[PDB]
Amino acid sequence: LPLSLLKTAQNHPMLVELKNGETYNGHLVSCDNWMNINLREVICTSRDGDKFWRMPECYIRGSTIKYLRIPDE
Amino acid sequence: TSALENYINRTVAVITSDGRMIVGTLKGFDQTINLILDESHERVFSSSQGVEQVVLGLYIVRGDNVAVIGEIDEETDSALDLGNIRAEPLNSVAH
Amino acid sequence: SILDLSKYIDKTIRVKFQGGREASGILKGFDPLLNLVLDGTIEYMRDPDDQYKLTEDTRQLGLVVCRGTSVVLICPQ
Amino acid sequence: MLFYSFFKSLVGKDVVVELKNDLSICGTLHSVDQYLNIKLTDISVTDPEKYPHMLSVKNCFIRGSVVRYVQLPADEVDTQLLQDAARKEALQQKQ
Amino acid sequence: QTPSDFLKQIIGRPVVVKLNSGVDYRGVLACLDGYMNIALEQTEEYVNGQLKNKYGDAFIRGNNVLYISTQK
Amino acid sequence: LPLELVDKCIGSRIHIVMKSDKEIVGTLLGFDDFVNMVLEDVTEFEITPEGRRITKLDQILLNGNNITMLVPGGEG
Amino acid sequence: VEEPLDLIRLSLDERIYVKMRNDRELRGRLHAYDQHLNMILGDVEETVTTIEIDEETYEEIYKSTKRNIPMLFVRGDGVVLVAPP
Repeated sequence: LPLSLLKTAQNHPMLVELKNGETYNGHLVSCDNWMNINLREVICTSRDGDKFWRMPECYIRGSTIKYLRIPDE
Repeated sequence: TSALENYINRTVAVITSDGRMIVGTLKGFDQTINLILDESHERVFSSSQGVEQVVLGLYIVRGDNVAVIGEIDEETDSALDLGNIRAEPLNSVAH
Repeated sequence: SILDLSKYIDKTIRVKFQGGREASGILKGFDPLLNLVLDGTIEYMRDPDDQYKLTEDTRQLGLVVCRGTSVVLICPQ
Repeated sequence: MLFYSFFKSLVGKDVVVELKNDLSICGTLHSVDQYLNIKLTDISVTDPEKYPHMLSVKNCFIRGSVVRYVQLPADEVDTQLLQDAARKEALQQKQ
Repeated sequence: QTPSDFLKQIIGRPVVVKLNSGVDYRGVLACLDGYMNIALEQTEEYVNGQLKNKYGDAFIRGNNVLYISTQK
Repeated sequence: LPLELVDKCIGSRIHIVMKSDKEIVGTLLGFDDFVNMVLEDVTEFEITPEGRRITKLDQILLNGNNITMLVPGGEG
Repeated sequence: VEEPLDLIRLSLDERIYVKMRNDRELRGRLHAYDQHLNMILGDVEETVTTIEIDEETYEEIYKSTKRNIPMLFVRGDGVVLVAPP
């Protein structure tokens, strides 16, 4: 059920916060069974609010993902 | 069998690996501890600002971060008690 | 599986690991187990006093190989 | 398989499970899983009451990765059968 | 095959095993397994000097052990 | 391929840097399906103190659970 | 081939001391053990060591706290080493 909700969250905005305090706000486009995420147009910012870089595509592993903020829709 | 089917669609408090409690409602559950919850709110800042306590809704917490989940005896919706900010902060799971 | 490295088989990418250290360079070979072999590798560490000025603590390695078990994130550069 | 059987044989007894963040909770064991999951009914705080995180939870589900110490009475466990099971498991896991 | 041949030709020789926490245990490697588990007697402990002297067989798990090198 | 490069790097010098500020430079003796490898006369150097820790000359089995990077040819 | 788990199983029902993470030690009769280093021991005594720092001279002072239990099970994720006393 979390995996089906992540697979149904294609082309939706999200914010992936890692275990190391790094945050990436983007739009998830691909998901796997091992919680691996591939997102388009992701902006990376630190825990204190310092934005590091911007990438048109990003890949985040499920083992390094701490939290995933999705909107109420 | 120790499953989380009894805590679905009910008020429950989940503890993170950093040592933060969050009260919400687990919408769905699986064989991994990673679960999706709704109406997530903190408990350490509810006594100072009630508007800033509710951070977001419908977020998925990972299995490596969730330590313990306890069910609350919620009689009805939008009812919560036992909140304080004059307590010692809990430590993390790593030592 | 989900992310194809064939689009990045000749492009420069930056990979951040779970241990806090990051690498940047042109990838030369990939693996299905997320293992990468890149040439011209520049490795930067994570310091509490070096957050925006990460160009001081940078080392060169040339031909390097990063395992997929410690890989946390990848980005094009 | 030895630890899951030891957790299943101790169901229905009052024990205190301690987490990695120095939190201890006493209650009756209700169910167990293959990953050493803990389910405590009639959960209460320990001898220090410095952690009012939930304070209204009677059923708590805690993962096995966060539990560090599990205190149990000596009358609820047999030493010779557990030693024989450990000697069998040490030969079965290595072979 | 080569780590198995390395572990097969290391029984009885004195070695020092360093864990992930940085502590080192040095002694005669009495027993070893495929999961990097070590059992060594008379193992001295070095973290910032001399920490603990062992008079019997000391066990170190392979999950927390970082490396092991034969002493020469 | 990374495994082909790791197989071709056997017999020569190579440096394995861990996730922390530590590295081990030595002659690669062999490897397995796991990332744990055998090294001959491996020298361990810490980067954040920037100094050698122990100079052993024997067959050392380095576990690959914390192995982050592997560079054939040693350092520069 | 003598395994380290088979060597630790030979010391069953005897007094042993296990050092764990966060500067903690346990002493007792190891009653049950598995391949994942999970130890269920009866008549256990735990000792937690801490280091207090002075405000003026910054000297480190070692303090210890001791607790007892009739029987206790501990997972192998926190245990670092095992030895005889």
